[PDB]
Amino acid sequence: YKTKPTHGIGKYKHLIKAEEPVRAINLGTDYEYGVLNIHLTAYDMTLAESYAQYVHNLCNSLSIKVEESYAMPTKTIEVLQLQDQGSKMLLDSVLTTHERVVQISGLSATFAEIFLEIIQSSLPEGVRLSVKEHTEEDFKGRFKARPELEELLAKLK
Amino acid sequence: PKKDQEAKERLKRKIRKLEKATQELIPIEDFITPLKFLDKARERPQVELTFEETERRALLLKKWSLYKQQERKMERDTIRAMLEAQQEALEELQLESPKLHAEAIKRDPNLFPFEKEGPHYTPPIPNYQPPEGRYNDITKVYTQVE
Amino acid sequence: RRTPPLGPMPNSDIDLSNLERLEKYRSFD
Amino acid sequence: GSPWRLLGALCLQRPPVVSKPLTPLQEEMASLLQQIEIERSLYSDHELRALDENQRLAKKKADLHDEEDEQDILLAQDLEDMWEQKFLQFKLGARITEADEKNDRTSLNRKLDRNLVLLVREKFGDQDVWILPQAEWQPGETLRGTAERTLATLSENNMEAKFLGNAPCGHYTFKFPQAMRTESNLGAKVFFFKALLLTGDFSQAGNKGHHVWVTKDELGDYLKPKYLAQVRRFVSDL
Amino acid sequence: DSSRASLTRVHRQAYARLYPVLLVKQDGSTI
RNA sequence: UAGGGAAUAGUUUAAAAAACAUCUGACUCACAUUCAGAAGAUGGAGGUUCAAUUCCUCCUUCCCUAACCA
Repeated sequence: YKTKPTHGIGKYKHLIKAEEPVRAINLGTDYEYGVLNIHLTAYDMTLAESYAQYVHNLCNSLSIKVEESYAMPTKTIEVLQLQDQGSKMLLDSVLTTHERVVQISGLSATFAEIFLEIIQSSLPEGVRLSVKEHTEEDFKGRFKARPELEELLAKLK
Repeated sequence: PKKDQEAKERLKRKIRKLEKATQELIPIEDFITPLKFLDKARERPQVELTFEETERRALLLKKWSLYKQQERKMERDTIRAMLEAQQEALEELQLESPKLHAEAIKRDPNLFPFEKEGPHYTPPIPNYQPPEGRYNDITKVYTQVE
Repeated sequence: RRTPPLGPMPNSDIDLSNLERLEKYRSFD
Repeated sequence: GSPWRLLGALCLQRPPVVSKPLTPLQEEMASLLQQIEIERSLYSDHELRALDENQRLAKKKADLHDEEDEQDILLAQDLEDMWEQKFLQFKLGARITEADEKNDRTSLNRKLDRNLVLLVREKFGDQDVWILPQAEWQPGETLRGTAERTLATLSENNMEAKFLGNAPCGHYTFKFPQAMRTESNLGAKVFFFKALLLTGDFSQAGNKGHHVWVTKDELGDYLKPKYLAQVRRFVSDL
Repeated sequence: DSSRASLTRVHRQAYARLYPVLLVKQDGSTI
């Protein structure tokens, strides 16, 4: 009851984060990096995932906020090979590139050195660590191509 | 114009409608299961493990847990030492010269993008001639309608 | 009208400035 | 100026070129993981083909004739033989190199599966002391430049190293001997900075008595115990 | 260490057997 | 002032078609007619619905009626 010293003892909504409904991306300050995209490309999916999983728990262990962990579409490259003493290039290998992303944010500037060292140290054989800064270009690259918008865009050109 | 300019303004309407439309996410072929795998003919016969096999696999996984504990132990000690080194160096630097400390704690704009390749199984051959060939990308192109 | 609490109120020692940083009871138990 | 002499050291490392061999415990687990994968996997294309062809042979032996006139000339079993022949003729690289047999400690081709640090032989007061390459800080310059300055003051080399950030991974302070210690030079304050040797190497003029690349396992015999102690906190063999 | 997160299995329900092979790159290095 | 109804290709009517206009061609010495092709719209914005030509609500717009008794 409001007039009582115990008023508000049942308050709880201030302890929760405000989740009241697209979303603006928050860039980092001058002493912390913004959203960072830890890409993990590889020819063996199991190795791409096993290391993406490893770095999620690693980030989780270091109290580094992991905004999102997602997979990028698979790229299928057909290795063609010139036949011996001939001309017709005959396919032999069909390789596939599996990329996995672990999106973090709030990495301290001074601590980024220690973190970057640990992750590169543990990199498996066959996997490429590409750590870049998150940008709208990367986010848009995960969405299907829209041919209609391109056709209408040509009219404006 | 009543028709030429009509279309010119209809473009803005199309842009607004399409821009406000939802964007579909490209599927990840890794997660989707092809229908050919559903065929039961592919299913291989299952062989029951012997008692000794099940006993040694259970004994191995036990060791694997204590092993992976040792790994994580050394990994935590390394990060600790590194953190302690920086913290002790930062303090004396600030007292010695606050002007350098201010710059030292700043972020490095050139640190990223940071790309690093993983080790290979065998090192490169100094003089190896790779065979001639071509790379043909066949990545399925997915198109969003509506 | 308000009466001040007679002692520490529940949940007062929780720093809500760094809400997103604080650990959570991810579990019921 | 300040009484202390600012110094910028470089903690250059070459990340391992090959993966480390699996230990006996890891070897058994890898064998089991492959074994489990087979048991939980569906018949592959090649495996399925092989089975089918073996059946056609029985329809071409016990049966009067096989109506399938599509008999694969190359069987799957036979096709595996061609693949196996290609591997035997091919020769891999040498994980264990010649520096191992000859114990060369001035090359970047030693301990391919380990991490190596750059040690340089300096002459300090008519005395040979092994330290991490360093340069003296200059007024009107950030401590990062001092680290980069060391690279430009090294013996003929095309070494290109990627620095990690801009923070001193460590420090080491020592007092000059009482003979030469003075009010203007109380001591020194070194600040180590890590970088990843990417491409390049020193020339062939003089590298024997100029520098060595150790793996942190022999770093003791060279570095001053005191120095060495303050040097093994940031350099991690892992 | 390049073995920390290297020992894996295929984590699926239905998948075709996969054989270990060495991919010889254009530089002679293998994985 | 207050209520109701109505915004569909450039046009006019349908429930996204049709006839015109336009564009391309054929026929003609040429044009028109004619013939054969082609493109061409749901007023804007805001929704829901398994799906919006009959549905919103608003804006913008045009119309229709009413505005009386002392």
